[PDB]
Amino acid sequence: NADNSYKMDYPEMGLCIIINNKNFHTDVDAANLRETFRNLKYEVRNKNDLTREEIVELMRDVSKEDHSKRSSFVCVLLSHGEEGIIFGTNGPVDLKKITNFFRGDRCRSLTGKPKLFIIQAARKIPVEADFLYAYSTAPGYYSWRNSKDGSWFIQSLCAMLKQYADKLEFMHILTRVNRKVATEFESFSQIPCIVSMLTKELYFY
Amino acid sequence: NADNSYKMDYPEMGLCIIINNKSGTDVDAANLRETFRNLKYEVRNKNDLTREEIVELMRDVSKEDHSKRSSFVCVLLSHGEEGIIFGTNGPVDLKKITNFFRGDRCRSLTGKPKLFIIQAARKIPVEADFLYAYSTADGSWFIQSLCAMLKQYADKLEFMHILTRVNRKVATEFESFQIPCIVSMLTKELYFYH
Repeated sequence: NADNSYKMDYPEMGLCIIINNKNFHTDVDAANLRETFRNLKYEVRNKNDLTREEIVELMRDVSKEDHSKRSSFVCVLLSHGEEGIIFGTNGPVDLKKITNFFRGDRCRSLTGKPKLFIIQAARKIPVEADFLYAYSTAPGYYSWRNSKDGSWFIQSLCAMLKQYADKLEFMHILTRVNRKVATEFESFSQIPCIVSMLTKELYFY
Repeated sequence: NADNSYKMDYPEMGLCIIINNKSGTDVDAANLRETFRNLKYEVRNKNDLTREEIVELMRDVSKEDHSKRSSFVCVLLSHGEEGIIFGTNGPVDLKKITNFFRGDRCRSLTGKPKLFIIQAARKIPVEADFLYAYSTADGSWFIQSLCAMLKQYADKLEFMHILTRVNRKVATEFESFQIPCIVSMLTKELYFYH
């Protein structure tokens, strides 16, 4: 039975990289994300208004670190754009380019460990083991620009994590977020999307 | 409480359309028939459909009455490159197929899980209550593992968990020597029992 769950009792839970290019034209998404993941014992680092190069450079430098004592890795991306799902301040960012830094062979320190990419975008996925993507294309129903504007996906994701991190498995949490966001948009009448290549269960306790 | 898992106690489990396009795929097909039949699905079997015929099939099915059915399953077995769904004469786009089963277009399947098992031997429609189990490659690893996992764990494990073990099993066989891709817009837990 222990074989079916990811080992999450390493000395550290892992890093949580939050990138906020939403404001680039205190943030309610970034603040809620930080507090949520800090309560999960993640080392949270916040970034703001990064160019495409700066993001790639950041993700590379992160992959060169020693995650030997870390349980997992989390990256949260907030940005706007037209083509693709992640964006720098200049333009679109190749997701294949980023995830390659963390492939099982490229980053031995994260091999067999879950790599979580949370993505909020506003107006090609890499299939590698132990990777998970939870992305949204619609942040809210009206405006998502300044630091006071909230992303429905992100805010509900934090809420579900606050309530169910010590009970539900991660996919079940994401499913409840799917339902939460779907119900929110339905009240005013675009659902999030879970892309999972995980090989085990993810429990945060 | 029960409101967080899909209602699966309708008179019928639902349709399970198995599409076999172009030996190893024959074993997979027979395996899928037995597996879904034991889960009390109504299994319909197609062979060597053109891309036009696949679209027509999904259109006809989406125009049926699914009021008494809990879910919908479609398994596609085909080969080729530059696509994930192949007719015997070209690639098919999911956007065409899945949009017949949109929650606002197929009202008898609204809020009910719509599963697509795609096996492609060698463009994501984001809609609520859809799930895509996608793989690229007797019988094949992905289908053999999927069926064996369903047979063993349908009474206990929820679909995502079952699929997760399939990923592990397939990835391990690669190690001993690519991994399936799960795309979920499900809003509830899927248990094949009730």
